[PDB]
Amino acid sequence: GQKVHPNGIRLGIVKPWNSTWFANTKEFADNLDSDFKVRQYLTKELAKASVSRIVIERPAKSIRVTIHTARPGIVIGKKGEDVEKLRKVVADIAGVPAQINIAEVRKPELDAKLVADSITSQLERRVMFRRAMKRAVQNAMRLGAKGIKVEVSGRLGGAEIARTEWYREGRVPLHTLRADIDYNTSEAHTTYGVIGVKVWIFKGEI
Amino acid sequence: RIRIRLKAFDHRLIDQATAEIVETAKRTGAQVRGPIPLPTRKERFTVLISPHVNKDARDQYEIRTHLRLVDIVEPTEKTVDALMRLDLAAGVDVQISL
Amino acid sequence: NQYYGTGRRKSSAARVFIKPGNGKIVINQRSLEQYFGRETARMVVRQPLELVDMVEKLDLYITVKGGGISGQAGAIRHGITRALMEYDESLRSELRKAGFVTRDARQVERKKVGLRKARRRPQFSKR
Amino acid sequence: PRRRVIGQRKILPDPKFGSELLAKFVNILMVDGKKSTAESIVYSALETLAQRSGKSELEAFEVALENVRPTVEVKSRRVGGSTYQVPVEVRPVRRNALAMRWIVEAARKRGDKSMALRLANELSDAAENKGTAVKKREDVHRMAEANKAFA
Amino acid sequence: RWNAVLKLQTLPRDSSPSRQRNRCRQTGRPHGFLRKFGLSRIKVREAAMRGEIPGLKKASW
Amino acid sequence: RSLKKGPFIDLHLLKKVEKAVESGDKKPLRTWSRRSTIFPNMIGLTIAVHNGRQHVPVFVTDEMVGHKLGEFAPTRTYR
RNA sequence: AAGAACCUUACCUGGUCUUGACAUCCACGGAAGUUUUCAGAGAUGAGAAUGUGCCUUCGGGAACCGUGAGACAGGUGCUGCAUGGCUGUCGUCAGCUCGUGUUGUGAAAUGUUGGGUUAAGUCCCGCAACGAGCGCAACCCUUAUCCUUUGUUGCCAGCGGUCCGGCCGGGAACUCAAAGGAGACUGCCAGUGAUAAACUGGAGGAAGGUGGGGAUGACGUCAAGUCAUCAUGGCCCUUACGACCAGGGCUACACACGUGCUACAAUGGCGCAUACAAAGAGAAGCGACCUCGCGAGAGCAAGCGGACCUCAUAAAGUGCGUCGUAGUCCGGAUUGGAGUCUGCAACUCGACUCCAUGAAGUCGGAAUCGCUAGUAAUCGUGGAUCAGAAUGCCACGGUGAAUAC
Ligand SMILES: [Mg+2]
Ligand SMILES: [Mg+2]
Ligand SMILES: [Mg+2]
Ligand SMILES: [Mg+2]
Ligand SMILES: [Mg+2]
Ligand SMILES: [Mg+2]
Ligand SMILES: [Mg+2]
Ligand SMILES: [Mg+2]
Ligand SMILES: [Mg+2]
Ligand SMILES: [Mg+2]
Ligand SMILES: [Mg+2]
Ligand SMILES: [Mg+2]
Ligand SMILES: [Mg+2]
Ligand SMILES: [Mg+2]
Ligand SMILES: [Mg+2]
Ligand SMILES: [Mg+2]
Ligand SMILES: [Mg+2]
Ligand SMILES: [Mg+2]
Ligand SMILES: [Mg+2]
Ligand SMILES: [Mg+2]
Ligand SMILES: [Mg+2]
Ligand SMILES: [Mg+2]
Ligand SMILES: [Mg+2]
Ligand SMILES: [Mg+2]
Ligand SMILES: [Mg+2]
Repeated sequence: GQKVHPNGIRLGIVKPWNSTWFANTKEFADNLDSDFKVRQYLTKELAKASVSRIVIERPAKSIRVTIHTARPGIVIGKKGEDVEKLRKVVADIAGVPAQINIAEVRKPELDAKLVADSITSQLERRVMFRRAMKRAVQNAMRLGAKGIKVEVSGRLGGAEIARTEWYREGRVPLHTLRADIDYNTSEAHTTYGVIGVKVWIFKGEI
Repeated sequence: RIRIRLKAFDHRLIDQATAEIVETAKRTGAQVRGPIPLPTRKERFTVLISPHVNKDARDQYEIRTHLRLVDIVEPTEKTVDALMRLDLAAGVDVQISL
Repeated sequence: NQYYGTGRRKSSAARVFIKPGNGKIVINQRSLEQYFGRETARMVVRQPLELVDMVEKLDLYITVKGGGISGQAGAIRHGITRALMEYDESLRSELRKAGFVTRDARQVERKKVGLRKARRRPQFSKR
Repeated sequence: PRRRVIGQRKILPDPKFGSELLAKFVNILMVDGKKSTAESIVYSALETLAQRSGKSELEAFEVALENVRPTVEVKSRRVGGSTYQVPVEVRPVRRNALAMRWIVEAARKRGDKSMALRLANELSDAAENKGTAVKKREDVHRMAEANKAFA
Repeated sequence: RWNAVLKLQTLPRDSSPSRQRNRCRQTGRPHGFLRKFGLSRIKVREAAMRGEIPGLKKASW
Repeated sequence: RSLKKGPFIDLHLLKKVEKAVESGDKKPLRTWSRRSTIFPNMIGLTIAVHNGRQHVPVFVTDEMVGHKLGEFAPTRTYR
C-alpha cells in the first residue's frame, strides 16, 4: 500500500528489531539466510501454537531463539520434551548449538499477528467475512485497545470481482511516530483464490 | 597496553557495555582511560521499490555501526585474565588485543 | 593576554588567537599576504579589525582547516569577530549592526532522488 | 511571487574601490560563477577607461551609466484585444539594473580584442553617445507615449 | 607462451568465477542483487520493513 | 594487435591441423569452434566455419595472420 | 536492467534426454572423491585407473553415486478484465467522513456554511447543532549556537629536547570525533485589529515566526502497472510449451522520437610553477615504496578486516610565457598502424594506451524545458551492479549569480 509500513517506520522509535545479532560483511548474508531458514521451518511446525513473533540473537558463538506464544502448552507439554526436538533440529539447520526459549503472551486477541490469523482461519472455513472481522474489532476493544483497524481484500464471498472492506474504531494515528502500532498481515488460500487480511492495533501514544 | 574495541548497531547498548567493561576493569585493577568515541560508520543503501518500472520510486536505508575503544595498562595480569570470560558484553561484538 | 575564537563557515573550522602587541596577521603558520591575500579574502579577513579599531593594534595567530577560498575567508572572519574580547563586549553592539557576529548557516543542499543536483528536475517531453 | 513580499540582501561592496554599483556590475558580468575573472576584467577595463579618458576612476563609469539609463519601458498588455505596447514608469533600481545589463550585453556583442578592451570601448562610446548601448537606449524613448488610457 | 602449458584447458570451464551468476537466495533473480545482504531489492525491503535485518533503518540525513 | 602477447588456439581444433597437414588437403573439415587463429601452419587449407545454421567453407591464404577463424564468417544478413 | 563477449538468456539454428535439471515413495547395485586416455564443437557417449571408510544390530543405514517401474516432478505457458502483495498519478493539494440531534414524504441537508485569519477543515467569533475520526501541525532524522563527560589511531594553546616534520617528553586548553543536556516558544515590548484569532515592526538572540532540508502520501479515481520477483483461482503442455550442450541473437539499420555527454573558443587553448575539499570502499580485497617502460602496465611487494595502511598530489582557482580571432595551438568524430590489461575465451561483441589522419560544428526555425539562495550556473571526488565495463543511477564538496513591479 501507498502507506509506509508502521512496523518498519518505527523500528528505531518504539519497535525493537526481531533480530539483534552482529556480524561483519563476511558472514552477514549467511546469517540472514540461516535466520530466514530457521524462521520458515519453525513457523510451519508451530502453526497450532499461534506464534506471535520470533526473535533471534547471537550468543557467544551459538544461536538463541525466543518464540512468544499464547499456547505454550503445545510447545512445552510435559517437561521440555517437545522443545528438545525443536532445539536439536534448529541446531542442525543452523549448524551451531541452539537454545530455544518460550515466552507467554496473555490476551492473545490484542496481538496483530494473531488477530489476523484468526480471521484467515475463519475465512478458510467459509465463514462470513463481515462478521469474522466485526468480532475481531469488538473483541479487541473490549480488552482495552485504544484503537483497532481491520481490512480484508480479495474475492470476498467468491464474487467475480475483487473488493476491499475495512472497519476502523477508536483512534489509529498512523502519522504519529510517538505512538506504537502493532501492524500485521496474513493470507488465505480459498478455492476462489487468495484473500489478504491486514490489521492495525493502537495500544498507546508512547 | 590492552586495547579493547566494541562494535554494535545501537548507540545505548554499546554505552552500557562500555560502562560494564570500565566498571569491572576499575574494580579489578586501575589505569582506565575510559571509552573513546571514534568515528561511526554509516553504511548507506538505496533500493528500487516498485517490482516493475517506476524508476523514481526509491527508498534510502542506512546502518549505523557504532564503535567504542577502551585501553588499560594495568601491570598485574591476574586482574585482566579474571576480567575476561566473565562479561557478556551486552551481546555485541568485542575484540581483545595488545 | 591570549583570546580565542572558533570561526566556522561551510565545514571550515578556524582557530583565531588574538593578543596584545603590534604584529602582523598569521594564517596557517604563514603570512596571509604570502597566501594570496590580495584576492583570497582581500577585504574579508581584515573586516572586523578595521571598523572597530585599526589593524595594527593587536597581534594574532590564526589557523584554519577545511573548506575553500571563501570558506576559509568567512571562517576566519567569524572567528575574529568572536575573538575581539579586548575590553568587555561593547564592540559586539557595533558589530551586531554590521552583522558580522552571526555566521552563514547556508550550506550545500543534499541531492534528492529523481533530480540531478538538488532542484534541477530532468526535463520531460510533451504534456 | 503572488502573496509574500520578498527582498534580497545587499551584496558586499566592491573591493578596494568600495563601489556598491561596481560590485553589482561584476555580479551581472559574472559568467559560470567565477568572480575572480569578472573582478580582473572589470578592473582592467576601469583603469583602461580612466587612462584613456583622463577622468577619475569612480565616476568615469558613473557618467556613462547616467547617460545610458532609460525612463520608461513598454510592457506587453492586452486587456480586451491583442498586445498593446503600454509604456510604464521605471523604478530607480530597475532603471539602474537595466542600464547595467544594457552595457554588459553591448560589450558582449563586440569583437574588438577581448572583454578588457571591449568594456572600455563601450564605456567611452556611452560617454560620447555613439555606441550600441545608446542606440538601443533611444528605442524605448521613441516608443513611449503610445497608449495611456489603457492600463 | 611456454611450451603447451596453455593448452591444458580440458576442464569443463565451470570452476571459473565467470560461470557463476550470483543470483538471489530465496527466489533467484539475475538482477537487483547486492552482496551485503545477499538478497534482491524486493526481498530485502520485505525483511527490512518487517524488522528482520538488524541495524537497518530509514535514511533521512 | 591486441589481446595480450600471444595467440590462442582450440585443442579439439588443434587435433585436426596435424592430421590435415600429414594427409594433405582432402576436404574442408566441418567444425564449430570460432576461436582458433590462422597460424602459418595453415596455408593451403580450407576450413568450414559455423554461423548458426550452416557451415560456410572458407579457403585460408597467406595474408590472414592477424585474422581469426570466425572473422571470415558473416553472421549478419542484409536485404 | 545496480553491468547481454560464455553464463546471464527465456529467443534462433543445430546436436541430445523422457520418472527426467530439481522434491518425494520403492527395488537393485555401487564409498564418496581424487588421474589420465579414444571419438566428437561440445553436451556427450565409450575404456583403463586409483579408491572399496566411519555406525554397523553382521540379512544393513546414515552421508552420497549408477540403473529400473509407477504415483510425480516441471512450465519465464495464457488470463493484472479472477486475485494477494507491491508500486505510479491527481498530490504533501487540504480536504474526506462518522455518531447522536434537527429539517425534508424522499433522494438528501445541517454540522463542514458566514465574518476575520493561516502554508493548512490552523485558530477565534457567530450560528441548529453538539462531539469525534482519517488528514494538517507535532512526536522522528539531519543541519546552524552553547554546555557536561571522554581524549586514541585525532588535535597542539601554554612549556621544554628539538636531523627544528606534532616528530618526542608531556598536557588537554582548543579544532575534531560521539554520548548526554541547554536553546527558538509570537517568548518581551510597541502599534493595527470586534477588546479574540491574528497581522506589522522593534529589542534581545547563532538561529524570529511550522529557522533550512529530509522521512512522513488522508477517503478515493485511472478494470493505471506487475501472473516475470514471489505467491495464487481457473485453463493448457507433459516421447514436449519440460531438461542438457556448441554457436548465434538480444549490439542489425534506407528512417523518426526521447534523455544525456562532448564542442563551436580569448571570461579561452597550450607550457612551467603553484594553491585550497568533503563523503566513501578495501581480504580470491585496497594494493605503499623501489626497479623497468614515452604508455596503458609488469616485477618486487611492506602496511591494512581499518580516525593508523591503501585507493588518493580534487579540479576549477591564482603567479608567469605563448597563441591574437582563423574552421585556428578551438573542436574531436571517423579511420590506419602499433600496444597495455580482466577473463577458458576481446572476430561477430569489451575497456584503456602510443603514433598518424583531423568530418560535421563559427550559438542553432516553429516549438519547448528547469530554477527564487548556497538556489541556478559551472568545477572536481566517491559508491553500488561488477572477473573485465559509464556520458547512466546514487552520493560528497569548491567557486557561486540575475530577477520577482
Ligand atoms: Mg530518469
Ligand atoms: Mg554541488
Ligand atoms: Mg558476471
Ligand atoms: Mg519457482
Ligand atoms: Mg546467452
Ligand atoms: Mg490493475
Ligand atoms: Mg425526518
Ligand atoms: Mg466539505
Ligand atoms: Mg455537506
Ligand atoms: Mg470561513
Ligand atoms: Mg482539524
Ligand atoms: Mg616547541
Ligand atoms: Mg527579529
Ligand atoms: Mg507531518
Ligand atoms: Mg511514497
Ligand atoms: Mg488495463
Ligand atoms: Mg499491461
Ligand atoms: Mg549456449
Ligand atoms: Mg536490449
Ligand atoms: Mg586544445
Ligand atoms: Mg569498487
Ligand atoms: Mg571506513
Ligand atoms: Mg591521436
Ligand atoms: Mg571560428
Ligand atoms: Mg567491474
